[PDB]
Amino acid sequence: YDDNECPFCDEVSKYEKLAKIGQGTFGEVFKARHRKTGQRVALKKVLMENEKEGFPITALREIKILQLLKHENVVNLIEICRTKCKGSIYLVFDFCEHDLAGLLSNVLVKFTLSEIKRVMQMLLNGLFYIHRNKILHRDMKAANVLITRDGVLKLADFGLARAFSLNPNRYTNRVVTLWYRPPELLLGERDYGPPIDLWGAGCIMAEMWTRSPIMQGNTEQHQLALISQLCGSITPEVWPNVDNYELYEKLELVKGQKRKVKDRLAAYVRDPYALDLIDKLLVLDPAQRIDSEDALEHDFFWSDPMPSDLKGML
Amino acid sequence: NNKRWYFTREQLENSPSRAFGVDPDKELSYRQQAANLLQDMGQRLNVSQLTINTAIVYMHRFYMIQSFTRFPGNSVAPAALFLAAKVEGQPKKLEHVIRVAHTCLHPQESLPDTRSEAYLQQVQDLVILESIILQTLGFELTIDHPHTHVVKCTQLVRASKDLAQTSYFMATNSLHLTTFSLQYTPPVVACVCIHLACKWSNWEIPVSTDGKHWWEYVDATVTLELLDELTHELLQILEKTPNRLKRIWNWR
Ligand SMILES: CC(=O)N[C@@H]1CCC[C@H](C(=O)Nc2cc(-c3cnn4c3CC(C)(C)C4)c(Cl)cn2)C1
Repeated sequence: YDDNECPFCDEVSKYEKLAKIGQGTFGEVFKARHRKTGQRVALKKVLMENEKEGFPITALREIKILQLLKHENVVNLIEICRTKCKGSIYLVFDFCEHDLAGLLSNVLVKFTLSEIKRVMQMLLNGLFYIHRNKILHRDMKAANVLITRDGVLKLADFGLARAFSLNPNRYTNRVVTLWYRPPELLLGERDYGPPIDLWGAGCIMAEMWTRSPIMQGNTEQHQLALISQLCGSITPEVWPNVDNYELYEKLELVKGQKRKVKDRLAAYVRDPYALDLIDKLLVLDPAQRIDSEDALEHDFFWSDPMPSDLKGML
Repeated sequence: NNKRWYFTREQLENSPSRAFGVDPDKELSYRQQAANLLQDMGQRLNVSQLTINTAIVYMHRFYMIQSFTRFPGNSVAPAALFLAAKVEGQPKKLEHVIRVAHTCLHPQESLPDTRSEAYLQQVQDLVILESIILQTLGFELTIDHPHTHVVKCTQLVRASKDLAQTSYFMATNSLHLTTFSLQYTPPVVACVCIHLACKWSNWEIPVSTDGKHWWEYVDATVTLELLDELTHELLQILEKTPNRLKRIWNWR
């Protein structure tokens, strides 16, 4: 209240705003510099649009999750800062120099098979951790995967993440960006789990060679169609019990499509193991889709050339 | 930090409120009144005891930083509970919390018109105060209660429903009546509660085959000397609390 003691909440003024780095799909993210040490950080402002119920419950959730998740492959919340009418709140994270979407959209950037192996390894290890801690990321995409100047991958943007549990769960279906959204969600599933993040891992893995999102739908129907043109068609034979809320109840799906995952990517990938793992990630039935644990065990991470450190690039 | 919200008795003596001339015993009463208001409102709002307990820890911690002279309990309690209900996933609407806080504090008064400037202001006062709480606590809102550890222990001791239920009662009342939450870790406070419940019920937990006392399996730091010191403190405040001990009194 203008002149109130606040030992554990520092004013954001301690950091110097250098550049906006979130204008596309997200709210207010800034690259900033600690005014005394020079430490680079990222400042995410907590948005107060239609916040009629005080401090956003959504932000309380994200903060709770960020405080819980402490791992080499998960972004690190340093602290929460205030700003001394009305006054804002910022989430302060250690800055990461690159993002997978950026490196992939850069023709000059080039990955060896060894480094692609490493990227996937860190990503899947991050996912294993978060899931082990009963958290679903729910927003898997190249742009949400960051890489430090030292080649350490971090899962970022937990704003849509949520805790999950073990009669049925009614989690939100308004989850995951369309291109990365798994079949389950597109078919209206609300009792989903960690396999949603793995489908997203699959899309990203394939993107490491194609350099472009493999399935770029415009609507849920277009997305479902695109998925069918790649993974074969949604069949109770392929996906036991798929025939339950749609499949026939409108959502006009294909019927003749046959799996072309390995054929369509055969060009770009070439490595047998990489193609096999992608095939096991982009599985229709969430229950038959490989988990992070088994994916990490896959021969792709345990055959030559073995995973190597990131120097490509710089 | 690990010791951020744990204080020595000297640190508890030199509190923010003490700096503005509030006697130690007066400050303890201000804390007990706030915990009672939180319990009263919480019951009416139909939130869990867990939510109420979380709001009580917020209050306790809040007043290790702020003074009762600047922030009255009757203003902080509704904001603390509004926050705790959101944190603990039982969100209650702002208008709702305001209506309940008002009836608890002014039974004979009538809630202002939800269109009045006086009502619009008290809505804003809550929001402002929730924000001051978040910042005082430095956004560390995840609370470990000792009830978690009591359940663990009362099973790993094979206690009657009765013994376990008496222990939970001790745990809840230790939040209302003491500052143990600002001094001892929840596993330690849990040991204090189980110990007192046993003394009250004339229950004796037998020594393990190894020669280890039950509490050694709960917290390595814990000593019988401390347990007896703390159970005595808790029992004395409980004897001072009318009708509280009646709740656990075996009349047979
Ligand atoms: C101007 C400049 O140097 N541009 C660089 C271009 C490459 C990527 C780099 C970056 O994005 N770095 C970053 C972002 C975050 C963060 C926090 N919230 N979200 C993100 C990005 C987001 C879009 C996922 C939303 C964090 Cl925590 C750390 N480092 C910024």
